[PDB]
Amino acid sequence: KSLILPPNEFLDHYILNAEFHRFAGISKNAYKFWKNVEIGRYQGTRIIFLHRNCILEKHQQALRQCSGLNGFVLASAFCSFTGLAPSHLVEKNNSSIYKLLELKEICGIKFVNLKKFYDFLGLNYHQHIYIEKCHFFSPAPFEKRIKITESMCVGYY
Repeated sequence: KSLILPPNEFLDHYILNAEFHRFAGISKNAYKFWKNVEIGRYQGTRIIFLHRNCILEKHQQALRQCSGLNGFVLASAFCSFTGLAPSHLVEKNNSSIYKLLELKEICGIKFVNLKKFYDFLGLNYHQHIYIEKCHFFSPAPFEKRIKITESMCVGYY
């Protein structure tokens, strides 16, 4: 009913409230007064997502014009989850990581396609990945983790 979304969980079943209430013509907080309401958020932020099932029939039209979010997560959550520095997701900074990632904005909210990144890494969607400069900690004799950039590595636990 009011869930915290784990940061590695895709927003398939959700729409962004900031966008939906504009299409619907309703108030930003109208969802607080529906009776059966399922919402989600990521721990670090208060951006509200509505579960598609709880949308009213009075509003199914506005639902259908909402952006899809299959495989996506909030970009801030992606950086929280992976430990990647949020600067990398700013195009201006010319990050090699930025270029490996499918990004997207809705109402000025930035999303990352975590599902495609997992596929690129060849990992299963339930693994906790981290992204790190290979230089930072490599005790082993050579680097044994997935290396995706001149300087960046990926590990998991």
